[PDB]
Amino acid sequence: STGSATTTPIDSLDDAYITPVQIGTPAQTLNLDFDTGSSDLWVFSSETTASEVDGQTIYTPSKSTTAKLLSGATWSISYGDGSSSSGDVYTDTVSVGGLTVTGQAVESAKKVSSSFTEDSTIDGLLGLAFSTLNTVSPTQQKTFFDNAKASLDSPVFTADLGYHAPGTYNFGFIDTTAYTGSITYTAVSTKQGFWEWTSTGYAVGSGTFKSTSIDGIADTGTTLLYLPATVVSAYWAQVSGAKSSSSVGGYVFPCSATLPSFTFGVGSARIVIPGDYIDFGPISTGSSSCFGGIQSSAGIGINIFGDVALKAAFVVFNGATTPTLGFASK
Ligand SMILES: Cc1nc(N)sc1Cc1ccc(C#N)cc1
Repeated sequence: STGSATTTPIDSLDDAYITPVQIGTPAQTLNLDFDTGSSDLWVFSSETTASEVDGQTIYTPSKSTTAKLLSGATWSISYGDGSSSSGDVYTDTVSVGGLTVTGQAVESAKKVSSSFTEDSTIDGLLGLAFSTLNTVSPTQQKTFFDNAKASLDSPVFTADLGYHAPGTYNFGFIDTTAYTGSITYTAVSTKQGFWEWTSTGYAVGSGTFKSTSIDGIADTGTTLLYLPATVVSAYWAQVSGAKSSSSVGGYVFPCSATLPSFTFGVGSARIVIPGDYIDFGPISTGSSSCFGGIQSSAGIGINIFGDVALKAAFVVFNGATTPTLGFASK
């Protein structure tokens, strides 16, 4: 089997991407944030504290004839931005782009933190990291991909995120028309439960490539590109007037600047992030100071190839017995 679904930026900055997901019988379609950095499929629901729902579409398990409460199971997750959610667990039928899993754990939120409430465009998350990170207790549950994988034509999914544009998540096949050149595959460590890999280095604009190992994670659920302080300093030094602002929480730059590209290495291959992908717009409405899309990972303890990087590539998440990651230009 295969599935294919369009993924859409939630806003004009590409802060996150939503993909429609059918849950239950009859289907309840929710727009979920596919997150290769976590491993829980959780949704706003009829059980979510009413004051914490503000415009999201909710899953109502009592209206799904295939929903079954998973006895005694709860979940609770925290994300790197300080946000969180928690609740109970149903199993139900879940379909993405024509690919159907029965018995998928659907984590129904009883509580969500303010950032989720305040974002009406995201109805929940669909985790695509390794199932070892799933938070359901006392019996950990499998991700949608893990449940689907044996049925897929090939045990893979691909992320083709758009810059200010629609994109695609495919399951079970590689669309060879969706990229240029070849896909370069690189080794993955699952030791932290992530799609963790080692980039071979970077370049800033038209500058010389610096060969250096940068271990980080391919994370569709993180907006920005978080890299070591030395690398990030080298990037922003090429932007006149850019500064690291303690009050804002990272590098900012004059909105009138033209940003250089940023290149990262995948083996001998190179993925070029155009400068405008690094512009996250005014720090507050009407400001002429803009937020940068490349930020230091020093405070977070891991490098993160988030959407800024991934949307410059066609990315293969290869879930073969030994997982690998593939990157192609597009
Ligand atoms: C921080 C984080 N990192 C992940 N890999 S998920 C996640 C939680 C999250 C989900 C949606 C949005 C938006 N808009 C922002 C943060």
